[PDB]
This record gives sequence, structure tokens and C-alpha cells, in this order.
Amino acid sequence: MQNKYMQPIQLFIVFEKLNSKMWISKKLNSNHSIALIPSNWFYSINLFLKRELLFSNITLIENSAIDTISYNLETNQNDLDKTNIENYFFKNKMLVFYNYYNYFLKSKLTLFIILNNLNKNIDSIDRIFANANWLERETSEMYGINYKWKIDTRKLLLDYSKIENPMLKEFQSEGTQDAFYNIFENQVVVLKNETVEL
Amino acid sequence: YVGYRGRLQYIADALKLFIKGIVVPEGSNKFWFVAIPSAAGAICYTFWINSMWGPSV
Amino acid sequence: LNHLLAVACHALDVGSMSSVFWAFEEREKLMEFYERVCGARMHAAFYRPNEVNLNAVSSFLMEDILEFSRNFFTTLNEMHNVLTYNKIWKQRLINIGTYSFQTCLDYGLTGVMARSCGLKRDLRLSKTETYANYYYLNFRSYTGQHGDCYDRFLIRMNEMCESLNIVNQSINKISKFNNIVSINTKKNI
Amino acid sequence: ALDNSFSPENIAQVQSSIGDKVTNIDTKALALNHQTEEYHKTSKLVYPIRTNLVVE
Amino acid sequence: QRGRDYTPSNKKYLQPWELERKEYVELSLAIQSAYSCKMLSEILKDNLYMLTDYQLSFAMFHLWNHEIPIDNYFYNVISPILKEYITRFDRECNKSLAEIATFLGRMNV
Amino acid sequence: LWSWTINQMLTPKFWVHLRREGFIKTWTRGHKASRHAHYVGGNRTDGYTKQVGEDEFGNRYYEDFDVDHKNQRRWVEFSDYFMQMWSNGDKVPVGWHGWLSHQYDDFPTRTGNSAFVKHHYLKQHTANLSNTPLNHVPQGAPQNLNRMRFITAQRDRSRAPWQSPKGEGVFQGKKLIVASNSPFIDDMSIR
Amino acid sequence: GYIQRSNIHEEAPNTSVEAKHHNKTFYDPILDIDEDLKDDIRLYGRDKPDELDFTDVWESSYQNIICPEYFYHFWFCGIVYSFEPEWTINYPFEKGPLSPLFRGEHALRRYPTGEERCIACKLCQSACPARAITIETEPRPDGSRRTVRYDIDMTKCIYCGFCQEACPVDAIVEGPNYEQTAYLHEDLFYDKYKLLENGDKWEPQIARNIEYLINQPL
Amino acid sequence: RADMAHSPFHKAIHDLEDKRSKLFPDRRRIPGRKAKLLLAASLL
Amino acid sequence: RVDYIVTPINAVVSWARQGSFWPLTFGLACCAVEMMHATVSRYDFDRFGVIFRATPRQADLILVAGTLTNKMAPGLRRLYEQTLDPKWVLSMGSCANGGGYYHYSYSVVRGCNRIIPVDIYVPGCPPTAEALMFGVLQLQKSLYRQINEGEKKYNKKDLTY
Amino acid sequence: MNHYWGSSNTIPASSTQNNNYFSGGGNNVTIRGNEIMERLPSQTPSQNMVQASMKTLRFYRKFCRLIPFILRIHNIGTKFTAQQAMINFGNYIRERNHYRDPGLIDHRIQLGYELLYEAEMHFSQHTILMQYLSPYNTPLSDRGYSYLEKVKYGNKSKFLQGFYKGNKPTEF
Ligand SMILES: CCCCCCCCCCCCCCCCCC(=O)OC[C@H](COP(=O)([O-])OCC(O)COP(=O)([O-])OC[C@@H](COC(=O)CCCCCCCCCCCCCCCCC)OC(=O)CCCCCCCCCCCCCCCCC)OC(=O)CCCCCCCCCCCCCCCCC
Ligand SMILES: CCCCCCCCCCCCCCCCCC(=O)OC[C@H](COP(=O)([O-])OCC(O)COP(=O)([O-])OC[C@@H](COC(=O)CCCCCCCCCCCCCCCCC)OC(=O)CCCCCCCCCCCCCCCCC)OC(=O)CCCCCCCCCCCCCCCCC
Ligand SMILES: CCCCCCCCCCCCCCCCCC(=O)OC[C@H](COP(=O)([O-])OCC[N+](C)(C)C)OC(=O)CCCCCCCCCCCCCCCCC
Ligand code: SF4
Ligand code: SF4
Ligand code: SF4
Repeated sequence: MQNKYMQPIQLFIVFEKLNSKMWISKKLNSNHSIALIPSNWFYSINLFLKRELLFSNITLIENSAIDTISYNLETNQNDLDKTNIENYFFKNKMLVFYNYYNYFLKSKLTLFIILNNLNKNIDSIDRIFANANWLERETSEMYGINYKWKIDTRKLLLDYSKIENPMLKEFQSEGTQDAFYNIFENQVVVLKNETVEL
Repeated sequence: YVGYRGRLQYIADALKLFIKGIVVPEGSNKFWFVAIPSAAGAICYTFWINSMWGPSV
Repeated sequence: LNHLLAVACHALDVGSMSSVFWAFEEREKLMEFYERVCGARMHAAFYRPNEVNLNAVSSFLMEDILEFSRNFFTTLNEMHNVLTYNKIWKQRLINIGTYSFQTCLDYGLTGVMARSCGLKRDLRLSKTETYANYYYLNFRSYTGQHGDCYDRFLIRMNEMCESLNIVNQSINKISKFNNIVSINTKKNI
Repeated sequence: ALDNSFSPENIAQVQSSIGDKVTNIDTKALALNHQTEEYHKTSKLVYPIRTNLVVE
Repeated sequence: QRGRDYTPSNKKYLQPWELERKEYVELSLAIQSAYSCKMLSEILKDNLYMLTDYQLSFAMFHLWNHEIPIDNYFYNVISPILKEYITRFDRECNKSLAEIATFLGRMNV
Repeated sequence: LWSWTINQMLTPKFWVHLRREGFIKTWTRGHKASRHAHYVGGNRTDGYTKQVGEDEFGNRYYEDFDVDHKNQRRWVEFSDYFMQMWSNGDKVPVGWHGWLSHQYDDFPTRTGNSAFVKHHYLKQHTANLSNTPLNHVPQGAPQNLNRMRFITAQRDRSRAPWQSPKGEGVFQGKKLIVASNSPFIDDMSIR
Repeated sequence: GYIQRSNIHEEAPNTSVEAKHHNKTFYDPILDIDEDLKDDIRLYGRDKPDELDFTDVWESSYQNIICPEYFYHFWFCGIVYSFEPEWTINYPFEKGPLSPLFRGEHALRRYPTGEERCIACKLCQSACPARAITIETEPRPDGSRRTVRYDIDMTKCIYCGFCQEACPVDAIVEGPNYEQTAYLHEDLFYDKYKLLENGDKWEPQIARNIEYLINQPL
Repeated sequence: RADMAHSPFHKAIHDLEDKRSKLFPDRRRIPGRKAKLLLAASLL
Repeated sequence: RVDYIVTPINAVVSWARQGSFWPLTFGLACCAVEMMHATVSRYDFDRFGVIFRATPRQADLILVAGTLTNKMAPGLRRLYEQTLDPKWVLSMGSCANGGGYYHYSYSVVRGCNRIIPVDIYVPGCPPTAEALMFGVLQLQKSLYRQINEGEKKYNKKDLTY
Repeated sequence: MNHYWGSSNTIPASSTQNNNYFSGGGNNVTIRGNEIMERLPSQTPSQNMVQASMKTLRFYRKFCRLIPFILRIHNIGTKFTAQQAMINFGNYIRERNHYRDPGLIDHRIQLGYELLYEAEMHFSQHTILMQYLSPYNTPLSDRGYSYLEKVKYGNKSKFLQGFYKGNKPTEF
């Protein structure tokens, strides 16, 4: 950590009604900072990021989600401290995280948003960051997040005429149906799934 | 290797092209689908008449 | 390897044919190096966390890599002669796909696509984001003032050429150039 | 089958039992190698490298 | 580092396992990259608190291997560090002592 | 035909090979190893490459250091050369496979100090036997005529059906009397 | 972890002639003519020079009136590159370079006495990333810990090598054989019979490679 | 530093005049020489 | 009898179709690169007279080289059906053979043989370039022999009936 | 309107006209439009089950208006009549009619529109997409059905029918 680093406190100085929860770790890069952002302010915060002076040169590197409902500390349970970020995973249905890179500040900024509503509603930002379109499409299809005000909600990387969210911990890697060829129908069909257990 | 040191490769490919089966798409026009290549072959094999191999050969 | 395949496929799509064979010969040599170090010419599965197969690493492998590096200039020049200055190639690529930094920024463009805009963004030469011996090697990264396919092709060629310099520096970092010199004769022992 | 730390007689007996005839089973050689640590067999490639030819 | 004390546990000389692996590796890479006595002395003085006898001997080996000329910067900055470390050496520093002495002799300082 | 071209037969190598090996062998070398016309018998013209060795299937292996490319030093000459596209790479025995692949510079030597172990349980090399009756048949597969034994054994590993009495049997009231099938001996009852 | 630096700039190497490591031929006047072309706005952007010269006219005339592509490139490639020896390897009669680390076809080895080296520890089964190995073991009548069923699904297995790496007794080895083409999908369901047969056939070369691999650490 | 001249890392520095002359061009391209030659020759 | 003429003509037809064996330009995954490596100079495919054609109508071999996904299986079936007869199918790679590394996946078909009849299988992940060359040459030999595998019986005059 | 469903996305009736010399019109409701769908914006949020129900009814109306074209292009008219397909999809919706979450309903409607567009554009296969249109308990109209089970188990409880049928292979 022998570098010059400054917290991205501009967001919370401007959005004066929000509380700040920020982290930095040596597990990340020296210039990488994590923060907690509420969903109802996520869209406005991205609006501010996309056009603030020092945050103008910001690109949305990555976006995804975590099914925190089934998250459990498998080892060193007692070592957990109240300041750790893992404390926000427990009992929360979903956690959608975005990661941006800023060139002026040579920094990486990750924002975590907790989704507790059962339908997983959150405002999309693909209208602010263009590359977020396919990222949010993938996230919605794989985890079932209901993005709102999204440019294109059509599936991306999922099969035709199928509805599912495979990346949820409830889903099984083997799937629920297999595609074979039917001679009677003289074409590919899909039927129930029987697999091999090692 | 098609013929010792590849001496009959063109013969092999011509015979294979003869052997390969053909099917006309149902939506396509059966008459024209075959008529056009026939006319093209006739024209191509008429090409050689317009060739000279000497002062008046 | 990646730049050779990308440039070869790009040339094949545009129409040039023999570039694929010329690039894939060098790809075969590099795959031979892969197989020699890990036994798989593709999908090496070599790097693993906090462990290294030191036995596989051999000096003769380094010497063969040096020979490949010396001969790679010939393949680069062969491709460069038929692609770089060709009028058809210039008319096919120049001013096609042109984009600004803002597009580079808006769509999260990175690597060659980003550097073709002049963003000057390389993660290997970053103070807080370097991950290997790169930060302590004196090599050069290239960017273009035109964000078009021609600039991207030139950047890929230059990066292929500069990988040779980086490999040479890396191999020199593990080389014993000097030797004991006799006091009486002032010659190597 | 057996390590040199074993008796030469035991080594020879095991080799004979497994029907090995392409290995040095000499009792004296085994005794000399008994409890001895040494590097693997090496050969020499002699320069210049040239192709073997049948000129006559 | 934060809340870090670099005083050797032996109370004689620092050891590689006391430092974090990242610091040791990065300082070694910097020493290897140094191509002049001036820059090598700058690096060594800047990171003296993390410097180890192994890395000092390796720096001497690098200078000898690349035939980096010995000059005023060496004799004025590097030499005191070598004197201090060699004085603090002991039986277990035989490798570092032999390496440093041999490479200094070969460089013919 | 023309296993040996005119320009190759006009060289000393062809005449020496004809004198020693014979016309049939010298002419069929090209058929056995159809490679570049100038490589028939080796790249050099003053003589033909000496035979490195021969394997159990009659194949002859050669090594020439004057080939124009590095990856052509070592080559094979197959015993079976009935037609082109006939002999395949699977015909190389285990010992010579590595030598051809350049894994090591040692080659099998018959009747001499060898670099390869010769255990008593070793089996002779076999080419690819797929598309042949002597192909790998999984136990219990439909092709395997003894699939019933394997299937019954697999079923019994988890659940062995009870062998019910068949045919006429002794009856004691409403009970069928059958001797116990347990291999174990009832020592307490016996003594 | 990180280090502290005082002089960010890496100064250029000494240019004095007397100093060692001086290269008198590093710069070539004929070649290093960059300065002439360096000041050209066309290189830096879409703009054009204030004053165009007849040199551009001559260059454009040469490029357009006399199209040099069909001659320059035709010669340089067709006529010259055709003079190089072919790079082809005659596969049926020659094989490409391999290494003792090559992972080809799986096989099961034996001790020189003929006993199986495989003890049913299932380390290979657990390490197999693709779940391609199935092992069932029962005590042998003599009492040995030996497997009763050892199957490798060659169609489901990625030839990574994890099986031989995790094997503690070098029982399962991915020998060099790669010409294992099969016409029936069932022929790729390798069983213990198939693996033991492969080991018996390929033991010489496998043992030869293992010798070098074991000796390398020494 | 290898990217700059006279670096200690460079090794091929002594008596490279002949080798460099053989390996690299000894000529410079005049901008319009080929154009003028070809056009005048074509006209005549 | 027709056999007098059929048998030599059968041999000629088999030789011609073996010499000219054009696969389809179709690659799905990393196995594609291996196919390209076989096509390129180090292991020239052209030596054995195999040249790739883009359209299925002009293809004799279907190289299933790469993983097959449920989203693609109908496409593979359509391509196979649209390829002009006679034709053969060669599966390449573990993924094409039996699902490979993704046999326990929810998207990948457990084998291209479920959608298509696979004439030959080439194990590997990826199969070596020489491995693919061996598979293709074995397929060519089998193809040449398929015309007359001794089905018809010989009568007292040695003529098949 | 710059949308796939816009009134200007119709296929022209002629090379030089739209269906007339005095008027401009085209069909885009019962067939696919002229330009492909580049973007499908998310359904505007519904704050009420009333709005959610209206969205469901409108989506079902669009599906019913499009089903004959889907059947004709996919050559599945023989398997079921247009009305039969409509009723089968109605049963599909009825099974889901218990929903009471507007956000979930909006997500479901988005998915339904996407799958409908795929069916229009032939992205899906007929055998793969007919699973939604297939009857729940009636035989397919293009096949001969077997009533052996009904004859054997006439006037018997579903439990007994399942007991006789079995639910596990008997070989192992
Ligand atoms: C007395 C006069 C007698 C005249 C007889 C004329 C008729 C027979 C001539 C045959 C010559 C070629 C050998 C054919 C038999 C091969 C057998 C074989 O390999 O079996 C395996 C063979 C398959 O294995 P393969 O390795 O793939 O076959 C190799 C190929 O044949 C490819 O390899 P290849 O070797 O077969 O092809 C060679 C050919 C390559 O040709 C080509 O590529 C052109 C092909 C053009 C298309 C032709 C289509 C023909 C279709 C025929 C269909 C069957 C007809 C059957 C009719 C039966 C009638 C009873 O060119 C040559 O090399 C010509 C050889 C003759 C040159 C003259 C020799 C002397 C020169 C020096 C003189 C001075 C010496 C001074 C010495 C002084 C010493 C002191 O299976 C068969 O049995 C099929 C055989 C098919 C043969 C095709 C022949 C094509 C060329 C025919 C014309 C050649 C010119 C004749 C001129 C005659 C002028 C009078
Ligand atoms: C019957 C059997 C036939 C067998 C045929 C077998 C096959 C033969 C293939 C032949 C192919 C052609 C040769 C290619 C050589 C390539 C060399 C190369 O890589 O450099 C390229 C070179 C330019 O590249 P570079 O020099 O590397 O550029 C870098 C420079 O630093 C850049 O410096 P820069 O840009 O400032 O100027 C450089 C310039 C040099 O510029 C100057 O120095 C010009 C200075 C003057 C400027 C204008 C001012 C006016 C000057 C005249 C003033 C006169 C009046 C003075 C009045 C004074 C009053 C006081 O360089 C040039 O010369 C470029 C001009 C390109 C000419 C194109 C030649 C086409 C040849 C086509 C041959 C077709 C053969 C067909 C088959 C046979 C017939 C059926 O271009 C050439 O020189 C092309 C070759 C020119 C001819 C030399 C050879 C002549 C003899 C050919 C014999 C062929 C064999 C058969 C003969 C018949 C036997 C019976
Ligand atoms: C004898 C010492 C001097 C030798 C000098 C070299 C001369 C070589 C001449 C060409 C080869 C001639 C036939 C070789 C023997 C073949 C025996 C046989 O069974 O044939 C089956 C072979 C079978 O074919 P094949 O064996 O060539 O190939 C089939 C096998 N595959 C598919 C693998 C390639 O028949 C033939 O040889 C092919 C037909 C040849 C027809 C032309 C014959 C020309 C004869 C010229 C003789 C010249 C002699 C020199 C002196 C002349 C003086 C005037
Ligand atoms: S090679 Fe890898 S995937 Fe295949 S059986 Fe061995 S360990 Fe399993
Ligand atoms: S092959 Fe090796 S790792 Fe696998 S069960 Fe046998 S002894 Fe254990
Ligand atoms: S078998 Fe292996 S190499 Fe081939 S496509 Fe599948 S993962 Fe890639």
C-alpha cells in the first residue's frame, strides 16, 4: 500500500442523505475501494459519476450479482468481525455489485447494492453506461434480477424458449432437461433429464 | 498421395464431383435450378472456339 | 500466439491467404514450447497458485525460445511486406471502425482497442496494478492517433515485435554472462 | 524389484524369481553398488554431428 | 507497512521470513533491474529497512555479472552499507559473506 | 511409378543401394516411404542413410541430418505398403514411437544393451483395433455376449435377488422345506 | 507489500565514449531518419500540412497511375517466399516433436514383479476435474487393497494430467499414445482391462520417460 | 535500460560494423525518384 | 453378370471419393484451432486431398469440432441433413464425443452422437494435430473399404450373388 | 414510433407503394415486422395488480393474434388448431394466475414477449416451442393415441393407476 490513495468521499459529500460504508483490502489492488450503495439511489449516483469532473473519465469494467441468501462461513467462523463486508451477505436475498475504473484518479471503485425485495427490483444504468446493456442482460437472466428502465431485456447466453436462472444456488448444475433427437418428430426435442452421478 | 506423388488429384476430384448426389430445394424452381447450370456449362464449353494457336490455326 | 492468430484471421477475412500459413508455423513452434514445458501443446494448465514445476523449466528450452525469437523477425517482415504498405490493405482498414476515446470509455474498450484511441492504458506498466516482472523491465507500449482498424493492426504487429524484446530481457535476467578470469592469462576459465 | 540396500543375494533371488535376464545380477557388482548413491547413466554426443552413410 | 516494526528478532540482522513475501520479491526485482551504481544505491538506501544480506549479496552478484562500473556513488553510498552488514554477519551468514567477498574481489574494487 | 526419378538414379547412392540391397528393395523403398523425391534413400547424393534399426514388424527407421527442415530428420519405412493411404502412424511400436516423436534419442536395440526395460508381463504392440471384431467391448455392453454376468454382478453388489424354490419341493404343512444356502458353518449347532 | 522509490526517472545510460558499455554503432545515420518525418501533422491526426509540396504529387502519381501493389507484393511474396523449404511433416512416415511430459492415452502400470501399482486411494478420482474416473474397490482374497472396477470415460475426460500427478504410486500414467481413434462410442469407455493392456504394451516408453522425469529433481 | 542506447544489458556492441552493414539497408529512399523515373520512362 | 463391371467401378469410385474428401468449414470451440493446424503447412491436409468447403452442399465430411450446446443442436441437425449424400461424421474432442469437461452442465449436449450419427470419434481435449490427421486417414481407409466389405456371397463360380 | 411494434415497421405491399396509391398501410400485428428488433425496453413498472393483469391480458391478446402465423410458418397446424393452441396457452397462464407480485408479473411478461418474438422470427424450433402449445390432457391431433391404460384402469383412482404403473425401473 505504498501508493497515494484517497477515498471516493465525493459521492457521499454530494448525496448528503446517505451513510458511507467503505472498504479497502490488500486482497485487492492498491487503488481499489469498495462501497455500499442503496438501490433507490443507485441510478442517481451513476448519473453523478458519469458526468462529474474527476469521475467523468470512468468506465464500467464489470457488473454481476451474488446469491447471498445461502452464504455461510465454512471456516474460521469466530474470526468474523462486525466491520467485515461478509456481515451484509447474511439474510439478504441478493447482492448486485458493479465495478468501475476512473482514469483521472487512477482508481477502481466497486459498489455493492443489497436487494431484499423478493422480486429483485433495481434500476438499470445501461442508459448511462452503454456497455452495461449486455452485462445487465446476463445478470438478469442468470440470477433473475428484474432490471427496470433497461434498454433491452432480451436474454443473452440463454437457450431459446426456456426460462430459468441457473446461477442461483438452488439450481443444479446438471439442469432440468436434456435435448435429444426424436425420430417420430424427425427433429431435436427436449425432454426430462437423467444424468450420471460420480 | 492421391496417385503416386499426387499425379491424379484432378482426376479424383472430378470423379468425386460426378459421384456426389444432388437435391434441389423444395422452395426453389426445379426447372431453372437445373437449366441455369446447363446453359453455363454449354457456354463455358463453347469458349474454346474463340482461340487461336497460330497465324490462322 | 494470440496476436499471430488474430492478424492471420483478419488477413484471411480481408482476403489475403498465405498469411494464415505463415503465422500458424510460428504458432506451431510456440505450441511446441508449450508442450515441452508442460506436455500439452494447447490448454497447458501450467500455472498454479504458489507452486511451480521447476523441473520442467530447462535451460535448453530457453535457448530454443531465443532461437525462435531470432527467427520470428523473418515471419514478422514477411507479413509486414504484404500487408502494411499494400494499397488494398490500407484502403480496406484505414478509416474503418474509427472511434474516439469517449467510445473507448463508454463501452469499456480496453487493451489494443483502447490503445488505438491513444488512451495510453496498459495494466502491465501500472504502479498499483502490475502483477509480474513487467514493472521492472524496460519495454515500450504503442498507441495510435487514429482509432481505426489500420492503427489496431499496426499496434498488434508492434506488440508482437516488442514481446521478443520482453522475452529477451526476461531470459537475460536469469543468465550468467560473466565468468572467472585467470589472473595470469586474463582469459576465461 | 529391490533396492541396493537389500542383500545382493536377495536382489538376485528376486530378479530370478521375476525372470529378469536383461539386468546386471552379478553378485560382486551388486555388492559394490550396495549402499551406494550415484547419478544415473550418462552417454556422450560427440561433435561434429553428421549423417551415417553407406558409401560402399 | 502499517503497525509494522522492522527491528530484527535476532537483534543482529533482518531475515527474509520476517518481511512479507511481496516486499522481498519486489525489492529483489528492483535490485535486479538496477543497471547503475547511482540507481542501485538509491534503491538500497530507500529500502534499507527492508534490505537483507541475501539481497545485498545478490546486488553485488548482479553488478559483477553485468560489469556495472564501480564509481563514486558506489564508494560513497553502497560501501558503508556493505561494511555495516558484514560487521553484523555471523556464522549463519557464511553464504552472504563468501558471495559478497568473492564478487567484490572479482569486480576488483 | 518412377519410385526413383532419373535425377536420383543418376547419383552414386542409387547404384550403391542397387548393388547391395537389390532392385526390389531399392525400388520399393519409395513406395514404403513416399516422401520428397530427393529424399528417397536420404538427402545426400554420395550415399544412402544407414539404417538406424528395424522393429518387430519389419519397419525400417532412418535418421538423416542433411534434411532441409529440422522436423524431417527421422523417418519410417513400413513393411506393409500395399497402396497409398494404407499405412498409418499407429503401426509404430512403443519403443520407436518415442524415437520418432523425438522424446529421446535412444532407440530399441534387439539383442544388446537396451535403454528400455523388458519385463516378463509385457505384451506385443498392436495397431488401432477399432472397427474390428477385436475391438474394446465394455463389460455389460450389448456386443458382449457375456453381458448378463456383469449386469447380474453389478445388481447383486447392491441388492441380490432371493433365489426362490423351483419345481417340486417337500412340504411340511404350509411350508416349503429347503436346506440353507449359507456357505458359513453353524459351528454352535454342529458342536 | 510494496517498496519505496525516491527517483522515479530511470536516467539514460552514460553516453560518454570512454565509459564502458558504449556502442559506437547503435545509431545509423542512414536508417535513423525519423526527425525528418517526425514533424508531420498527418501522422498526428486528420489535419493536413499548411503547404503541400510536389513530393506528395509525385507519390500520389506513383501510387495511382502505376499501381505498385501487383508488382511489389507479387514479387516479394510469390517469387521469393517460394524459395524456402516446405515446413510440412509427413505424418504417416514422420512424427512431430513431443516431450516426455506429453499426456496421451491413460494406462495402468505394474511393479517389476507383476503386481499392480494401483491401490484404491481414489486420489485420482477426486482430482479428476471432469469426473471421468470411476473406482470401486474390494479386498482381494489374499488381502491386498486392490480395485475391482477402474473405469475412465475417455469421452468425458480432459487430458489435463491431474490423474497421474495425484497418483502417489505412479499407477495411472497418461502415456504417449495419441492415435486412439475409435469408431464406436463404446470403444472409448476404457475399463480396467483396457488400461492394464495399455500399460503392459506401453511400459517400455513410459518407463523410459519416467526415468528422466524422476531424475530431473535430483 | 534496454530501451535506451549504451545500456549495460546490451551485449553485441564490439565490432558490429560489418554485421550491421550486412543485416540492415545501406540506402535511403528518395520520395519522388521512383515516380519520376517510371513516369518519364513510360512516356518515352 | 453386372458384378464384372460393378466391382472394378466400385474400386474406382471408392478411390475417387477417398482422394477427394472435402470437409465442411465448421468449428465451434478450441478444437477449431487444431483443425486449422492440420490444414496449415506443418501437417498439410492437402497431401491427402482434403480441402474444406464453406457450404454443406459441397462437403463430404462433417467435422464436429467443439462443444455442442442445446441452443445449437437443431442447427447441427439441420446442417447434417442439408449436407449432400454420401457423407460421414467425425467427432473431435471430448466435448464433441461425450460432453467433455461440460458433461455435468445444464446447457451442453452430452454428445453430438445424440443429435447426429457419428461415423468416427477422435479422442482428445484438444486432440493433437497428428491425432486429427490419424482420425481422418483412418476414416478415409474405412470409407474406401465400405463399398465392398464382403457382404455378397460367392457362388460356385466365384461370382457374388 | 421507433420500436419493433411501431406502425412504420410494416412490410411494404409493393416495391413502389404501401398497399395503395391514395393511402399508406401495412400489417404488423398478425405477422412479423419489417425491421428486426434491436432493443426491447423493459415494461414500465406496474404499481398495481390491476396494471399487472392488464399487461397479462394484452400479452395474451398479442399471442392469440399471432398464433395462426406461427402455426403456418412452423408447420404445426396439424398438431393442433389455432383455437386449441390458444386454449393450451390459456391453461399455461391459468396455472400462473395465482401471482400477486407486480414486479414478478412484469418480468414474466417481458419473458413472454421475448419468446413470442423468437417464435415469430424462427429463432426457436417447432418441436422445442410446441411444448407451450401442447394439450395438457388431450392427444396431439397428428398422432394416433393409445387408450390401453384407460381401458385397463377404467374407473380406478389415480393413486391405483400410479401404483400399477410404477415410478422406478424394476431391473435395478
Ligand atoms: C511397349 C509399349 C507399351 C505401352 C503400354 C501403354 C499402356 C500402359 C501404360 C501404363 C503406364 C503407367 C503405369 C500404369 C499401371 C500402374 C499400376 C499401379 O500402380 O497399380 C496400383 C494402382 C493404385 O495405386 P497408386 O499408387 O494410386 O497408382 C499410381 C498411379 O497410377 C500414378 O502413378 P503411375 O506411375 O501409374 O502414373 C505414371 C504416369 C503419370 O501419368 C499421369 O499422371 C497422367 C494421367 C492422365 C489421365 C489418364 C487416365 C487413364 C485412365 C485409364 C483407365 C483404365 C484403362 C484400362 C484399360 C485396360 C485395357 C486392357 O506417367 C508415367 O510415368 C508414364 C510411364 C511410362 C513412361 C515411358 C517409360 C520409358 C521412359 C524412358 C525411355 C528411354 C529409356 C532409355 C534406357 C537406356 C538404358 C541404357 O491400382 C491400379 O491398378 C490402377 C492403375 C491406374 C493406372 C493409371 C495410369 C494413368 C496414365 C496412363 C497413360 C500413361 C502413358 C502411357 C504412354 C504409352 C505410349 C505407348
Ligand atoms: C528468356 C528467359 C527469361 C527468364 C526470366 C527469369 C525471371 C526474371 C525475373 C526478373 C524480375 C525483375 C528483377 C527484380 C529484382 C528485384 C530487386 C529488389 O528487390 O529491389 C527492387 C528495386 C527497388 O527496391 P530497393 O532498391 O530495395 O528500394 C530501396 C531504395 O533505397 C529506394 O531508393 P529510391 O526510391 O530513391 O530509388 C530506388 C530505385 C532506383 O532509382 C534510381 O536510381 C533512378 C535514378 C534516375 C531517376 C530519373 C532521372 C532520369 C534518369 C535517366 C537520365 C538519362 C539521360 C541523362 C542525360 C545526361 C545529359 C548530360 O529502385 C528502382 O530501380 C525501382 C524501379 C523499378 C523498376 C521495375 C523493373 C521491372 C522489371 C520487369 C522484368 C520483367 C522480365 C520478364 C521476363 C524476361 C523477358 C521476357 O527495384 C528494382 O531495381 C527492380 C529491378 C530493376 C532492373 C534490374 C535488373 C535488370 C536485368 C533483369 C534480367 C532478368 C533475367 C532475364 C534477362 C534476359 C536473359 C536472356
Ligand atoms: C535391373 C537393374 C536396372 C534397373 C534400372 C531401373 C529401371 C526401372 C524401370 C521402371 C520399373 C519397371 C518395373 C519394375 C519391376 C515391377 C515388377 C512387378 O511385379 O510390377 C508390379 C508393379 C505394381 O505397381 P507398383 O509396385 O509400381 O505400385 C503399386 C504399389 N503402390 C500402390 C504402393 C504404389 O507394376 C509396375 O511396375 C507398374 C507398371 C509399369 C509399366 C511400365 C514398365 C516399364 C518397364 C521399363 C524397363 C526399363 C529397364 C531398364 C533397361 C531398359 C533397356 C531398354
Ligand atoms: S486426463 Fe484429467 S480428466 Fe482425463 S482421466 Fe486423467 S485426470 Fe481425469
Ligand atoms: S491410479 Fe493411483 S491415484 Fe488412482 S486409485 Fe490407483 S493408486 Fe490411487
Ligand atoms: S474437447 Fe477440449 S479442446 Fe475440444 S472444444 Fe472441448 S474443451 Fe475445447
